[PDB]
Amino acid sequence: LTPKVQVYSRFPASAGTKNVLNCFAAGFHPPKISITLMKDGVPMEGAQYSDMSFNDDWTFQRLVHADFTPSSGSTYACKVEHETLKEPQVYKWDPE
Amino acid sequence: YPYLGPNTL
Amino acid sequence: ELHTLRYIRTAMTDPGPGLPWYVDVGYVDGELFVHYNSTARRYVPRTEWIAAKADQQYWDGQTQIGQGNEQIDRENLGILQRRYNQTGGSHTVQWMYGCDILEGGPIRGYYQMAYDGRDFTAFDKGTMTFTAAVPEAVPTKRKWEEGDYAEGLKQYLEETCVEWLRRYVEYGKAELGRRERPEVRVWGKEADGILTLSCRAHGFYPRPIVVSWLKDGAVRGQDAHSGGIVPNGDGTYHTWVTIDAQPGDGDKYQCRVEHASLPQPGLYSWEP
Repeated sequence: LTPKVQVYSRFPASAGTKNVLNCFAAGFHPPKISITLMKDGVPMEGAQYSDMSFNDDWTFQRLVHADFTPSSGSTYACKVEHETLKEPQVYKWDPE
Repeated sequence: YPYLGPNTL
Repeated sequence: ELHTLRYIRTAMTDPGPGLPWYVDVGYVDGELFVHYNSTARRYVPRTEWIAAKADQQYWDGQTQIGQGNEQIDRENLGILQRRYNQTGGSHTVQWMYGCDILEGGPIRGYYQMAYDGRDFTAFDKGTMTFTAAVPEAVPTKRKWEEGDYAEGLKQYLEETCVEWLRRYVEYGKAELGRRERPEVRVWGKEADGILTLSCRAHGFYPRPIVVSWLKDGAVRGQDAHSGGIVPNGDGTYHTWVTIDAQPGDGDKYQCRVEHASLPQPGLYSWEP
């Protein structure tokens, strides 16, 4: 099954303020998935790959998050590579 | 607290 | 009232590059508190209360089960490969067992399994028999019935599971019983002649929250798009809804947020 991905921030998108960007894919199979958060087409420094799990209907879900500071002009997005998708899909972070 | 085993399939 | 304990495993043939093949995880009241890994080979705490209020013999005894639980799943993976007559590839074994309690006493008790994203077996506690969902799981049904593991599971689900659960709730009573308030922000943008408003609750606890759009003081569940409730890194939850509307009609719409933390449901309007 194809993953349903959603990019979002932990706190309100205030420019130049500490925040945590989150990428949450869910509802996919098999569990082998490569989720990466990118800043202007470049993977974000640090990062923190959280624990994976699956729901009642045996379908997987993974959370990935990284502490950062959102600057103005810089574009943020979450790249996702899965066996079902054929070609990688990029999900864009819409601030505000 | 988890449950050990019980055995293989 | 309602407290739930759930343990979950995931044994994989092809987990990925630099990732563990086997992982065993536990959940109390829909919150991650205990974790095990194939690389680390030891159980570790995720929450503060379980880490603070637990002795070494608890972890050491639990680790011995985890190292055990890892070993059978290695054997299992190989067993299904030969039973299905498969050369290899991306296969996965899933386990899902837990117990629910209401006002002290137990209500539900389950012990299930799935192979390659499809149900394999399930322990029916009432009839005292395992069910074979797939023709390839019929041998396992005969194996697990001859050797009465069903007596062992009933002992675990009703007595063992419940006694530990009552203790876990008592440890994290404050951290499970807490309430956090959602930081809500309303925003809208022009797409292609159509205004698309969006309500976004950020950090809140517990999980179940009701967020909806109100046109002229009336709930509009048409044209509304929701992405469900999604988790955060620090043991809290997040949700998001959006509504397609006519341009100019900004003051008509209102985001109502109903949550356990809030006594009165707070309304929010778009004002820049």
